[PDB]
Amino acid sequence: FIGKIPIMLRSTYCLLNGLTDRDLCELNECPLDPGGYFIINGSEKVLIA
Amino acid sequence: SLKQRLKGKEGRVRGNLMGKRVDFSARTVITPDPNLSIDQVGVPRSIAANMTFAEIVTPFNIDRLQELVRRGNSQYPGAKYIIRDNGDRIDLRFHPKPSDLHLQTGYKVERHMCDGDIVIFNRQPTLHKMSMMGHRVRILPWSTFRLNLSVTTPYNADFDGDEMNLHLPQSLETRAEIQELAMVPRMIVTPQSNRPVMGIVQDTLTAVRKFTKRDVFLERGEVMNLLMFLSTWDGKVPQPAILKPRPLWTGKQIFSLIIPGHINCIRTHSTHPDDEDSGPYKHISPGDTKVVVENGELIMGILCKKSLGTSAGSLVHISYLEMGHDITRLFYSNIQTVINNWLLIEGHTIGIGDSIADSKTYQDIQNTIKKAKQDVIEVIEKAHNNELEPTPGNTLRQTFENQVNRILNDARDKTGSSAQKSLSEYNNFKSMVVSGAKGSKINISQVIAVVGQQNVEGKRIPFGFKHRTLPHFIKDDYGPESRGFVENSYLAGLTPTEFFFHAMGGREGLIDTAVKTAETGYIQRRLI
Amino acid sequence: DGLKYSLATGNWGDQKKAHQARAGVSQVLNRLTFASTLSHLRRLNSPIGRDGKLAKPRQLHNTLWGMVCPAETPEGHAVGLVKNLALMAYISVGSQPS
Amino acid sequence: LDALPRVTCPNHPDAILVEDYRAGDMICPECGLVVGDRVIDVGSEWRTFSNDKATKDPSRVGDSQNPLLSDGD
Amino acid sequence: QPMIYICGECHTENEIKSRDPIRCRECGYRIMYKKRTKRLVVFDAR
Amino acid sequence: YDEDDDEITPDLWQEACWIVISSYFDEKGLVRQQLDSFDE
Amino acid sequence: RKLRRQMDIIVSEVSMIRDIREREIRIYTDAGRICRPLLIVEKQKLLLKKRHIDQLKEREYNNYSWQDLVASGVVEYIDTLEEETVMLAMTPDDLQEKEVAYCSTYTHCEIHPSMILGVCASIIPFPDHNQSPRNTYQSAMGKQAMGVYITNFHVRMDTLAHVLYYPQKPLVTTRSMEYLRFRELPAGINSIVAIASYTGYNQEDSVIMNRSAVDRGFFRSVFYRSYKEQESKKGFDQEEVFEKPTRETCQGMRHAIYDKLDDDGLIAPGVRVSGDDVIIGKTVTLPENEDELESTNRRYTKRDCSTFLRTSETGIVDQVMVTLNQEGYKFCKIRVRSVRIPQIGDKFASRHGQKGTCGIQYRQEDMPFTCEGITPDIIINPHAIPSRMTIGHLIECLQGKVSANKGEIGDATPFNDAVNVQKISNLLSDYGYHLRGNEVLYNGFTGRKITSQIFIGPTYYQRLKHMVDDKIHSRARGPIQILNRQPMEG
Amino acid sequence: MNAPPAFESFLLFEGEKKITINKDTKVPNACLFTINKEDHTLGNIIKSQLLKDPQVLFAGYKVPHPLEHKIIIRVQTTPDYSPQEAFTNAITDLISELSLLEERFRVAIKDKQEGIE
Amino acid sequence: MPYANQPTVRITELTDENVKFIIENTDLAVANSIRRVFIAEVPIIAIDWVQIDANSSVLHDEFIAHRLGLIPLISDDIVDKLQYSRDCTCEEFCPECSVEFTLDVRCNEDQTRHVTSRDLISNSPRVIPVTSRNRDNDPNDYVEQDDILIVKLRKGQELRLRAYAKKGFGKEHAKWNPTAGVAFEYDPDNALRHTVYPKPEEWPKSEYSELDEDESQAPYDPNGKPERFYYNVESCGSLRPETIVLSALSGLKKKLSDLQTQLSHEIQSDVLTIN
Amino acid sequence: MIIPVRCFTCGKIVGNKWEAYLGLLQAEYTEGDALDALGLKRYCCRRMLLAHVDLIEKLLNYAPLEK
Ligand SMILES: [Mg+2]
Ligand SMILES: [Zn+2]
Ligand SMILES: [Zn+2]
Ligand SMILES: [Zn+2]
Ligand SMILES: [Zn+2]
Repeated sequence: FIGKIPIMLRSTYCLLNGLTDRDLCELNECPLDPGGYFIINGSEKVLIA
Repeated sequence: SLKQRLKGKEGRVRGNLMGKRVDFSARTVITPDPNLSIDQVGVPRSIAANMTFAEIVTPFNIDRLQELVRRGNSQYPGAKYIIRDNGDRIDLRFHPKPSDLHLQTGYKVERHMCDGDIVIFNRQPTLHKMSMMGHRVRILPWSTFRLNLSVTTPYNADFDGDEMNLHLPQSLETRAEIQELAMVPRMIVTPQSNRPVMGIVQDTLTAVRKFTKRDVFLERGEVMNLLMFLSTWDGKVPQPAILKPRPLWTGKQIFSLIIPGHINCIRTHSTHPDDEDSGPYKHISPGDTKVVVENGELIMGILCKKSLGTSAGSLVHISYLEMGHDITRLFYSNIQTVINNWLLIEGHTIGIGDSIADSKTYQDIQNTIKKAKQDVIEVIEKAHNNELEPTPGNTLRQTFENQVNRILNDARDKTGSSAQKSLSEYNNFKSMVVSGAKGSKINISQVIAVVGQQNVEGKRIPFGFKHRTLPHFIKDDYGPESRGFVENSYLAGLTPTEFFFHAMGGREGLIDTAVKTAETGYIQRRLI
Repeated sequence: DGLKYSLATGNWGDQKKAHQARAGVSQVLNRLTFASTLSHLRRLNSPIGRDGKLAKPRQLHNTLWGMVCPAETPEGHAVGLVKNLALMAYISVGSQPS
Repeated sequence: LDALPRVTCPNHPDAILVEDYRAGDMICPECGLVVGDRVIDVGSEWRTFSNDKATKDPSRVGDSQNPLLSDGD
Repeated sequence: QPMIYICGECHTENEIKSRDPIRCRECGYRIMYKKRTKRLVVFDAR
Repeated sequence: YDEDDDEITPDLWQEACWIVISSYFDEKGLVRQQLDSFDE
Repeated sequence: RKLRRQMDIIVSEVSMIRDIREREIRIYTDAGRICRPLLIVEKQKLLLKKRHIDQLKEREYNNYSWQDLVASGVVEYIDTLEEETVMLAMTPDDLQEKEVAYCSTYTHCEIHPSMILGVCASIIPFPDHNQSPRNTYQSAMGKQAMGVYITNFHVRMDTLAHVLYYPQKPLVTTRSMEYLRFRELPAGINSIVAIASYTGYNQEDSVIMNRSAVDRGFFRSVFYRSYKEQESKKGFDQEEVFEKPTRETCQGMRHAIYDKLDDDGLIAPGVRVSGDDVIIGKTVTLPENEDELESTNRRYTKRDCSTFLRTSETGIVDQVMVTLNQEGYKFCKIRVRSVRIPQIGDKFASRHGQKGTCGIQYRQEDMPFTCEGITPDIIINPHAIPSRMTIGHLIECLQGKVSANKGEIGDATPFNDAVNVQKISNLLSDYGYHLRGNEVLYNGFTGRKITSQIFIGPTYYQRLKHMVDDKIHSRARGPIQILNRQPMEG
Repeated sequence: MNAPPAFESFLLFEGEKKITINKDTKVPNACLFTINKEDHTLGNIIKSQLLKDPQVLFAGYKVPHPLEHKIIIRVQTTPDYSPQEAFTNAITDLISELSLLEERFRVAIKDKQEGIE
Repeated sequence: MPYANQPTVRITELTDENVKFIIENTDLAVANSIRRVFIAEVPIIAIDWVQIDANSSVLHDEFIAHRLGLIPLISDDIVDKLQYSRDCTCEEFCPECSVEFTLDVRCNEDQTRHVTSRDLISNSPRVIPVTSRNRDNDPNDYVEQDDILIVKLRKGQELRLRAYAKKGFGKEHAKWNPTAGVAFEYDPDNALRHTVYPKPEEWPKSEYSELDEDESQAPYDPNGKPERFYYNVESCGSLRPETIVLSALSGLKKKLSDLQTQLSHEIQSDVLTIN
Repeated sequence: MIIPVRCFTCGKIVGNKWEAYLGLLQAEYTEGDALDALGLKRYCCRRMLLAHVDLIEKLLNYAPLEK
């Protein structure tokens, strides 16, 4: 074990990607959210291009 | 470092000693309110109750003030504090029996603002001296500062959510000084350019020209209603311009009541109408378009920006020099009130209808566009043969670029002139342009006729790509559309190139606006 | 912590090698309205001197056609230095030239 | 006037003194009494700025340095 | 008197009436919710 | 099925094209730019 | 080119350009080039055929997709360097017209022109009848129009959130909005709007509003603010604790009442709070004994640092959550709900960036009514139109009128052959209205008709985050900066 | 909230007074009537009833500002017929005319409809 | 007084919801004000006080209180028996100035439940219920006749609250409206030119303009005045149309009478230039 | 989320007519006619019911068989 890497939401390593509309709705995470943003210390943090 | 703390902005001198934050201040959104005088401002009850003014107790006002102490703080027109001559300051919320706290001459009482205290009202960035002026507060419901619409102009306020700052002076010496010097009625004609710094605007400005037209007749019933709003009415209803079949007052006649029976303006008339330089003199059918005021009565001709507006030679300016600011004061409020209410029966609007014209006009315009486009091909054909012959003060490229620009400008101007003519009298769009309310001839040209050649940095669209402006065009195409001419009008939509080229030219306006505010702010500062 | 720090603060580098060259590359995702969130995820930024540099990198260059939204910048300060992709736009993730 | 950590009520000996934060004044419950040497958590004054540029915080005038793990600071 | 503390995602009370840890027994979640008061509140329909 | 020989009417009403465009967004994210880079 | 379209070279990641006047060919496979999809036209015809379209419709049960479409090699991704070299055609129409036109050499074709628009410029209807800076102004205001912003907002504790009660999907839509899920989650309301001067309370970028409409719930919204507070050991001899602070033991004595708190140390869901009430009672036991010798009495063992409400006049406590944070400490979030009813001073905008303040509101009685009695929900001042030239504002409106009568959602696609002026006006007359939108209006105060007919009809409007109660402010004495001895920032 | 309670739009206060009458000084036999806590609804119809009377020289009303429910009616009559009497007659006649409308309406309603209940 | 006309009425159409009529030989100001009264001054009963015991719906608390306010109430019973809350000697509320409503529902089934006016009941005797399914099964079925979906609930969610309906009127809050709307028109041929048409041929003739089936479009008359007003009031369901109009006329009559009694009181003391 | 009782603009109750509209469109495709059969004769009411979005259903969908 070498460190902890922040995960960008609903990318291939964020566990939400493998689930369908009903499953995300069951997890209490909105199906229509776009994702792609990091979550750090309780805040969703998005990078600017 | 110690030097840095001292330095510039937010430094001990400039950002702090020379300009500190102050106490006794209020700030909120603004909305328009025709019903206020000019030098009035409406203040929210919450803002009026929270802020305070120190009256000192005299033998002849003690009883009223004692009542004010008795109202406490829990209800609006009360008092915050009472200060003893000894130096003691006393709160009026904690003490269980304010009645036991008997007042006496020499105590100061800090009471809530009420209808009639004077404040400095202000909009930053404060560009000139008329941007910060004294007003009378007027306490009313809901939470914005409400201010008469004609005061927008010196301030540059556009109740699109602009803020204002309010400041309340505390002593009688600062109240007298503001009241005498800074007051809005004193601010009417500007020393910068010896003209009236505030004129009639927006609806009142459109509604008045429409009202002064000699086609308008009012029944006895509607004349009474307008007379009812007027403040300084004499009590005598003027002799109707038509006695029979039925009693009628003309628009100009009722307007002669709202001006102070003394102002004596001649000329100021210059609407487009009548003619340019000599037509009315070609025997003189009096005028139908030229204004005349005698003995404080509007004799003939309708009103606009030229008569009624900020122009140095107006009804408002001549009245100010002649009648004096307090009478000009009642004249501003009255003109809006009689004119807003009449508008209230009349109405004013603008639909798509005011922007559409007739079939013949479109065929004529399109035929005008087809001629100009053919001529540009003609210049290009002449240019490629190497027979154009450069103008004596340019290169061959510059002559071509000058020449096509001359033709494409000439084209827009012909079709533009054609639409203004093709329009009728009822087009509300023409009513807003002609009164001088908003917009211009070129605006009319753009919605209905044709938008024309977009620009950047003073020349046609650049070759962003190698020898092209967009990938959609052929290389080295010097025609109109490819170099950024917009053939259609905002009423008929734009093509994709035009939309994108229009977007380039709209941007140049955004960058200029952003930069300009900084350099002027700095150049101004160096001068003072 | 070194990555967690960079993402949280917005600063650049491990702090020892400066931070001012890539200031504000990281942000708290705005969510005022679904269009707002969706717009911030599609934001594009463009580096400058910081306080009044007027020149060509601020207006609408012709090559933007179809990449960057033609009409969508902040109304003040960075009035052309903040761009947005159009809709069809893409960004190549890169690949081995081999 | 060296005895007042808050017993400076001239008319009657005090039991409690209340802070009317919004008014910036020190008030005494059972008479009238301001004696306003207004501490408004004076600690609040450096933390006043926010809307002006910060993040990097140019206007900072002191690092916390965590003193409660160190004898020296 | 108890303070209920409705659990994360099983919503069996917690009777948390002491300084004890706010972990809900049986259910692994550890985020809470204080529950609506028995105290009445009035709303005008306006 | 397509054959480029028995076809005689290659035209098609470009109001059909939203079906092409929808298949773009329906497949691509609306915000792949972010996601593909982190996956890469 | 043949290999890249055959998939032997990675299409999205490889650009390939020839610059023939310098006789060199550069190829790029690096990251960070912006590229877009385009149709490949060959032999002066489309390479994409109707067979593919029917294959795309087939996907409701077929596995055929966009990636299959690219592999057919009928579309390519073209970056800006390569876009410098192509001969791009605007539409298949022009590509047909070429038999008379100047160019017959096209290589690529636009899949549709409105795609040159980014997300916010895509919510706005008929943008080309807008004078170009209006489109920039809306795209900004569009981020400030509050709405329901995700659907799971009931279990989120965003620091600050604004939700509208009754969003509605835009009566007149742009085709693009079908892919912004904007229909699923709207931003404003479909209002009944009139362009009239009225009693002139709406001069200069403001609006007259229907009070009965704000009353029937119109543009009514809820506002949530979330407060978080942490306990923290934060030192060797400091303790923070949630408790009910008392003047018998604690040191803070802030006149704010502590009576509303629960025994735990923070208030429970449903209680009403105001601009003085304490939401959470935290205290900091600090010296402990370092004042040696009977320095007990009261207000000694511990200081107060609890979190209250200066903020605003506020509303009702929605939710209180006790949990623990990343550090392990006991941590709280408390959400406070308020219901904002549109009032003089709030800011709104139509989709053309016709932003504006509310100048006054009138009950249904006063508003000028039509034959039916449809009293406007908003009156925008006519003068906002001519200098600003958002004619699109009028076109959206006229189109929205036809949609309401037909009951069919319209279509504000910015580039089509729908000759919008003549065609819509013809449809609108057929429904039995004046063909160009005017309606004979009556005066609410005296019952007399308004002498000019008023252009009246529906338009999508937006409520903004800038509510007026948030921005109001005032001072009298108050806090002093003793490092400077002047008033506070704001 | 800075806004007033909604009932404040019509409800008279314990200290305020429902009507006040003050004489003019500009012209003879003229009067000005102030009605407090009222709207265009009362004001507009009474103004019209006074104009109908041929012994009224002038009659009119306005509300000075919409946020402060108050109306004023200025009336002027011939120097032999008080504006107070005209104001009284105009109201009483209007009540009578409304009552006739009311009576005629119910009878019209009766006639031919068994669905009036 | 010699100048009062002879205000005549004619009723064209009457249904459960509409009342369509013409008033003739009266003044425009009477017409406008009688219309203003139909919206603002007609009293009615509506929910006005709501207290929520337990609310677990997926909709927040004031949202529910709001929806409850707006439901119409069958005030077929003379709302005059029910006095205004301000006037009544009682502390806060009572049966003599209030009606009481109560709602208690929970979703025990696995399928989604709808909350509607049938579940909301008047503790007060059945004479003042909600508008849905009371006096009639009604042969014109509104499939569910649910009046309004107040909210939706799922397994485990519940809603328990109380509500107090009171008399109030339209110029206070929109809920106290007896009208869904009111049509109003006068002089449909524009004989009086109170509106001025540019290109008069593009205007569609109105339902009453047919008297001049002629395509000539608006014959002028300069000695005309307003005459013959056309109304069409439509009820919201809270009160039968003719009963709203009669209550409006009488209430307005009480209102003027009050102004007379105040005016008489002014001249009860000092004559105040009465003659 | 969830139809507004009574149309903002006019006053006509419009929750009484909601589910019937959705039912009728599921049965019969003629949305203009469906609004007419429902009785919303006028376009303010027609935009109300026509352009409303039922967001409540995504909310009911959440796991929350608990809150
Ligand atoms: Mg402005
Ligand atoms: Zn004391
Ligand atoms: Zn659990
Ligand atoms: Zn009672
Ligand atoms: Zn409606």
